[PDB]
Amino acid sequence: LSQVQRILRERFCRQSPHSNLFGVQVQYKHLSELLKRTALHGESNSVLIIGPRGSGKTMLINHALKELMEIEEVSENVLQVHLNGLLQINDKIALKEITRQLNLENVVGDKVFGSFAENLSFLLEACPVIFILDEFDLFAHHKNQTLLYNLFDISQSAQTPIAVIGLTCRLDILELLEKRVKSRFSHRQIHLMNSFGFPQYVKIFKEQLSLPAEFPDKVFAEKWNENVQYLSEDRSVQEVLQKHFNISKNLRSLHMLLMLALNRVTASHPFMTAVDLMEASQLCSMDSKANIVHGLSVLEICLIIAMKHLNDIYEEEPFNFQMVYNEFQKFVQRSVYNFEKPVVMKAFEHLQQLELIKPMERTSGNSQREYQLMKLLLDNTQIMNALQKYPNCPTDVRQWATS
Amino acid sequence: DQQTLRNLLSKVSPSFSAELKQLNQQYEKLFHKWMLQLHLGFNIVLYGLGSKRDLLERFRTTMLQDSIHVVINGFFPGISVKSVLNSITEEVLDHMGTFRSILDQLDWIVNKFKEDSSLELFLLIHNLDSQMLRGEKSQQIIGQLSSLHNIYLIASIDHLNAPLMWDHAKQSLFNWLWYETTTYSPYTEETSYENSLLVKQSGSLPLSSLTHVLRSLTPNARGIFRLLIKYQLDNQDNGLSFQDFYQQCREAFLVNSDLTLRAQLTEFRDHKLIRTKKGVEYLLIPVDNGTLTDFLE
Amino acid sequence: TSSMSKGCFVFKPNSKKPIEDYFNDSKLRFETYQLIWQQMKSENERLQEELNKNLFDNLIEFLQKSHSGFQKNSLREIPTAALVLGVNVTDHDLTFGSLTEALQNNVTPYVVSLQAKDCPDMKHFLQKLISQLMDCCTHYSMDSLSSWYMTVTQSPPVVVILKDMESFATKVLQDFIIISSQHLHEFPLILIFGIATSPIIIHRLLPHAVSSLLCIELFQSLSCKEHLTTVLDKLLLTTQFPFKINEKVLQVLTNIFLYHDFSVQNFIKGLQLSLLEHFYSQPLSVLCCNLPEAKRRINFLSNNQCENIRRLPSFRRYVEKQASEKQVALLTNERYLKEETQLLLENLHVYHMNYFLVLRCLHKFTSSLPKYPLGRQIRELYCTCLEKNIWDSEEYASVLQLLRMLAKDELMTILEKCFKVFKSYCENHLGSTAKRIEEFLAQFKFEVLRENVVNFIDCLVREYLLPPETQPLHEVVYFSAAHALREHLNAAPRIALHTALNNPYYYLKNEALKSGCIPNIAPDICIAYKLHLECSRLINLVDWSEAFATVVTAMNEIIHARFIRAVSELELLGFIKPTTDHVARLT
Amino acid sequence: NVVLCRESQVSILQSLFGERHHFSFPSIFIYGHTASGKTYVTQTLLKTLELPHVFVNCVECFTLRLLLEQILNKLNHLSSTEITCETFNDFVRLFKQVTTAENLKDQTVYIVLDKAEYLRDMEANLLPGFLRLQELADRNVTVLFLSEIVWEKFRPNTGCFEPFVLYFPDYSIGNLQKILSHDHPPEYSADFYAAYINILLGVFYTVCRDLKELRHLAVLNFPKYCEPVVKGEASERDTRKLWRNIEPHLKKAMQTVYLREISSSQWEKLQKDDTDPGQLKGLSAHTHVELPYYSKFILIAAYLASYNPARTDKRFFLSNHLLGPKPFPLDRLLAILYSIVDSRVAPTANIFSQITSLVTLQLLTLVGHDDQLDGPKYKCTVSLDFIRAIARTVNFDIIKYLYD
Ligand SMILES: Nc1ncnc2c1ncn2[C@@H]1O[C@H](COP(=O)(O)OP(=O)(O)OP(=O)(O)O)[C@@H](O)[C@H]1O
Ligand SMILES: Nc1ncnc2c1ncn2[C@@H]1O[C@H](COP(=O)(O)OP(=O)(O)OP(=O)(O)O)[C@@H](O)[C@H]1O
Ligand SMILES: [Mg+2]
Ligand SMILES: [Mg+2]
Repeated sequence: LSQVQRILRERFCRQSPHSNLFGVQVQYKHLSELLKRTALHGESNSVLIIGPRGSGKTMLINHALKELMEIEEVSENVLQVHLNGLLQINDKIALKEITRQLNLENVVGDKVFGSFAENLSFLLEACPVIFILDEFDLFAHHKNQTLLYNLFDISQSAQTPIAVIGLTCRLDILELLEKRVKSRFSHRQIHLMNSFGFPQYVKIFKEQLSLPAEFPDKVFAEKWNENVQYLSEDRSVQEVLQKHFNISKNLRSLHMLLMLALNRVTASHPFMTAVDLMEASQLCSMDSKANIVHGLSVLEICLIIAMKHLNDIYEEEPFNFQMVYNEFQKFVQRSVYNFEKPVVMKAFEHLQQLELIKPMERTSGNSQREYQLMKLLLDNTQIMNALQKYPNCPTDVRQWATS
Repeated sequence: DQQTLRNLLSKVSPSFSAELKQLNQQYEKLFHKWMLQLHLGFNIVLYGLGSKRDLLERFRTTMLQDSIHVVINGFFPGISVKSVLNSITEEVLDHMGTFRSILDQLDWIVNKFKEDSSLELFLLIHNLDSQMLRGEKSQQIIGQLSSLHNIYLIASIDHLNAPLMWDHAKQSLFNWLWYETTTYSPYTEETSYENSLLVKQSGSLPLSSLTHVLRSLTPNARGIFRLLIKYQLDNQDNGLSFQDFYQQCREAFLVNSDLTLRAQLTEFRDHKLIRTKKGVEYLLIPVDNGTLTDFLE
Repeated sequence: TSSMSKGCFVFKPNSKKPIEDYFNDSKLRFETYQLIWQQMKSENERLQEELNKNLFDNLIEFLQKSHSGFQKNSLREIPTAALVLGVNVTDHDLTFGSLTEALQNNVTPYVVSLQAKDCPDMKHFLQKLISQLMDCCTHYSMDSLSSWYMTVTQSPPVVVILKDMESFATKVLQDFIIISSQHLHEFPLILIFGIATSPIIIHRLLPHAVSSLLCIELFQSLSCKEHLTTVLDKLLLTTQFPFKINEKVLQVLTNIFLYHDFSVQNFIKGLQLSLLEHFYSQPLSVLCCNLPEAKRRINFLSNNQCENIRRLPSFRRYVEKQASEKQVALLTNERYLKEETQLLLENLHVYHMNYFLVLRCLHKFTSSLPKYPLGRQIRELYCTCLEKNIWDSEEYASVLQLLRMLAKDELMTILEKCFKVFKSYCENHLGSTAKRIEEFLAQFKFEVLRENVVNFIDCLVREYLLPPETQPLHEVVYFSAAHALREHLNAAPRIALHTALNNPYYYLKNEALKSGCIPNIAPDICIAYKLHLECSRLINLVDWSEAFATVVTAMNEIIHARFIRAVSELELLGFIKPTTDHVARLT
Repeated sequence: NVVLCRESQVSILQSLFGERHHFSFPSIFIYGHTASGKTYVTQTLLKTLELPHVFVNCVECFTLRLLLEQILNKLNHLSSTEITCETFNDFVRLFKQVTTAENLKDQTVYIVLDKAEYLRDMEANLLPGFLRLQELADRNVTVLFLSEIVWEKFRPNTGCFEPFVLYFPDYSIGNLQKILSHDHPPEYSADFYAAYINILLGVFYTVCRDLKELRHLAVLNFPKYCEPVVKGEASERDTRKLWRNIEPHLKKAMQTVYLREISSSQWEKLQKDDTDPGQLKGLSAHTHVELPYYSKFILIAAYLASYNPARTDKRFFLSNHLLGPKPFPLDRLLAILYSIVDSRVAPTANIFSQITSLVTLQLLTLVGHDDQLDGPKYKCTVSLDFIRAIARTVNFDIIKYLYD
């Protein structure tokens, strides 16, 4: 009925736990081994889960921590400290957050501490502790990298079992760390490159749309799963998936496409079709700057054609309003499109407002609003395509632009 | 040559020795007329050829005996209007606290001294147009202090194009009376033989000059300058524009808006930390890359 | 004790405990100065109030109509007046002060004014604005402005006056307009711009997408030259104020005004400095006040003051007249001298009043004549006739010959103006001309009627427009120190360096110059400047050092070290710059 | 409140919102042009559906503290005082503390952020923090962004959680005529006002496609359009005579009231008295500035210096206007000033105060950001006819001396 909407909206909108991994089994076996070694035995480990954006890092660490925390022995003892690099941008905020996460707001009686090191040592003093330093590459931008130095230094066998799990998107995170924290770092890394060929991607597509086995009505479920099996083995759906595979390869963009297909199944239309996936692919793949030049009026289109004619002579030397207006006045002489300078200036400001033209000076004051050196931000082929899709371009303007 | 040798080798005897003494004895007559016109609202600027330091130091010992006065030496390289306003706040009014901005410290020092008009103060600026006290901001601060009824200012200018500093609003604020005093005393105190091609600098570019001017800077400004150092060290294998640098500060969590970065850059321009080699603009540091890598300890 | 690694020192008197002393009959000469100067200041600000009322009426009408539009509505386009003040920045503030009063009488209690220097960003702008609104009746936001307005009127518009329009940052101004346009139903805002040059600054400072949110109507302020003409008709060309200005000092002040900067306030500064220098010197200026009380002060004098009277040049030329009997009586007897000075001071006062009343009628004649060969303003006519005999010149002959061709139709209105100016001030000692103008006016062949009134005005201008130097005791109320005044007001520092290096003989007078000046010239700087002069934008330190040493000696260690001092000193004064050296700025 | 020509966008948005207890996209990025109903359709749709929402304008919130406190306080008025947070970490905790109320705990709480492009110039952590807020707080929250800028410019350098970008396409000519002709004045026919909008869009569409500006010009010129019908000159039926009247008046209105040289109120007050054209000068054509004598000569010397090449100085006194002004040092200004004026000039302090006073106004501009006091560099920033008028006033011929 509408339970399909609830379940698949929890699958795609937010990242809810779903049953099966996709080609990252070795990385999960490694990381589960590290965390079980830290949780049961007295070992301290540092890892860095390096991967592209939207390639399974947060999912894998949450799944590993859940599967570990199912054990009754670990659950009564272990403490989890979640830190996010976006939220905590100072040493004060980070240390206050660690204190609040460990629920030690009554062990400390607001006693000032000499250093961050002594404060962190006293908090760890007063039971293994697991850290998860999400957005790790933002923690590197601290003025003096005290948080990483102290965490890594304590993880060098200070008789407190601590696992520091960094999650970063940058593929050169190791070259940002300063010499100290790099030297304290235990050189163990887990890559998560989203490497799978196209048939595996099609198998992922046909499995995500499938419902779980548990559903209060099963006869609708088996029909829907048979429908998904039909959609997977169809040419036009495979053309859409081959077009989306060549760009992203990550499951988040596929989730967005699947949601836009899913959204338009009504009570009148209870089954998916290939037309839904084609129009969802059309919604995902729109070009932005072509839409912007689609919006523009005729007078601003004539200005853009004059800027293109200036770039095809001066070869990317910058321009001002006077040269553009001079070229446009060369066009309008040899009557319908004759306008005075303030109307053309009112048109020229609106291009700067849309960011199609940017000034190359970054002025502190003002430079007369004409005689200001500027740059177009479109290629020539973008302009030609955009004029091709323009609704009703007047014939003389098109003949001027083409020649 | 050496700076120590030149300071020891000044055993010269000027040719006109009595006529210069007669000249400097004529300007001691005018002091009473200068004391009248300060009390009526005017302010006095002294321009000439010699060094007016001795004349103003004769003025202070002759006239300003029973009055509070602040003696400001413009020639000392480590000075700004922040130092002067801190001096008046801590050592005259005795607030001895902390203010968020220098503009608000100006408003506090202006709403006191207006409440009690019995309190009086003199300023004696030995050189008003030295490199630190130039600029629209510093002259605006000094002009707003000078235009009150309880603060009197007397100054001396040396540079050739000095009246280019003040416009019609600043000339309204200061209200000058221009008095010419052309002594011939040498600038033995004013000039220091540094950045001079002929004499050795006792180290042309020591890192101590960088370290001392970075001790006055706020720590976040030290970070905004430290990032520029790190970007400088990797183009030694063959200029940074404002846009790229503003981006690099923005993801380093050091500036909010570009105006804060620009105002911070003016401080480095005054301290000579940065020189903008405009091509489209670019930013560069004059201190050499080897010495710059020798700064990171 | 004044030189240390500390930047600046604070010297107080520790455990320690007037103006007339610096002036040092200095006391009574100082009281007269304070009296006259506060009267001139009060009359200037009263004139400032009365001058600009005509535009304040239109501005108050525009604000009442605009807030009536808000009373219709509660879409709205932020009512704005682009008030075009002049380039004379120095005297804008008084105008805004007057305007801040005028609106506050009629339109609204809530008027605030913002200087551009106090608001670099949008936080400081709102902090200053909310502080001034809370003042007249902790992290402030725009919603706080609307909450304050809703609480305090538990009706009138809130008006802000942007003082100097050029020097706001662009971003603060656009953000304020965009934010304020959304909340016009809660916060009724009226903007007034202090435009200084031209309305086009709005287009330079606001794009078309923000200025379309404003409805702007232009206004004016009165031009500078009529404000100067009004303060000179009242503060100088009158007899209510005793102190007067010599013609050459007037030329100095109206050449600082007309060439360098339009500013009435600078002209008033010049009059204050003239008054102070006239009262500081001339101890006989004790007799410069309201003529009645001056005669009281004449009796209570000393012998030395009578000696100063006797030594005065104009009184010396007066006692040269009738040398036989009254001369020895005045030189021997102090009492006869005292009474004679009373008589001469009375004659000076009546000379002044007759002179100004004749001068206004001569101006009423020249006003009609469009050629204006003697000047269109009253002040330049006063300046051109004050030093030179007006009748003796060819200039008056030219204006007379152009005057004869005038017909009766304009000329009856001219005698109407002359009768008006005679009627405006009573108690004149000019009764005969006052009743002759009346008979010439209102007559019921025209040419013989016109020739007599022209010869009549010639008789008046010859009789009473004599220059003030041809009067006894003019020196007591006249100030002629134009050169020292000019060097105080406009001093050129870079012409007093060029005559202290090239010509050191002017200050050191010990035969140190012949025209090559001399080898034993003023210490170490003039040789460096003279040898520096010869290049073409190219100086080598080694060659310049050799050229210096080949003339100073006519050991080498002290010669070269003195050259180090000379090069560093000309670098301090800014003549040369580091870069062998190869720069000469003064080229 | 009616929504016309926007059926498809409303259908997509209403379907994406779903039922109340269901989840939705973490963030949506609506973009488009200047008047495409970005604010109108979103506010109307959210208000009619009766969903809880918080409408926040970013141009008002110029500080982190103001934006975060404004969102928190508008959420706290919807629960069933004056909570203050100064950091974004405090905002996440207080948002998890506020939304636990029973009104908001099941539904989808919407936070609309109008004018999102100013959010680009605030703190760096703010925009990826809002794009991921449903993950950070775990509280069923959706954050719309309404902007004019494409999403390409918004991307941070590392990357962020991608929002579903939605495009609001512009009104065409038929859509514009359907929007404008809806709220016809009731005294006249609907067809009459439709024909009026047709003759308006015939002459104003090539210049302007903005709905607000065209609507304001359809409000101003309408009483002049129905002037022949009230004086019995032509009936309501005959559109051709009415169009023949209204075409020259609209062509006059394009030059003056459209550019706001003539204000709207003054345009109405002229048009009621049949005196609109050429009677008011406007904000332009007031290029007359009353200057002192040496300010006039300094200003024309700076202009004549800044638009000549330095090679020709001996040829005149003793690459075009297209490129613009070229900066010059102080020394060349003083040399041309002494050569150009017949009277002998001393270099008094007031002349240097004048040179920096024109810089204090916007008649010159100092380009040198080096040591300003030793050799400043200046640049002239006034147009050609302003200098030609000044040179007319002091009777100097500026045209002969210019190189071009
Ligand atoms: N290798 C994989 N196996 C199974 N699911 C995956 C895999 N990669 C991505 N996904 C799915 O794609 C979505 C990616 O979201 P996820 O929370 O993993 O992003 P992330 O990369 O961990 O976080 P961020 O992008 O902020 O660094 C999740 O729903 C996850 O289930
Ligand atoms: N589809 C429509 N139907 C009816 N009226 C509309 C429509 N679109 C816009 N309008 C009218 O246009 C006016 C302005 O629209 P709106 O301000 O929402 O545009 P916008 O694109 O949000 O502007 P901005 O981009 O400046 O926020 C509204 O008052 C509304 O009445
Ligand atoms: Mg993640
Ligand atoms: Mg918007």
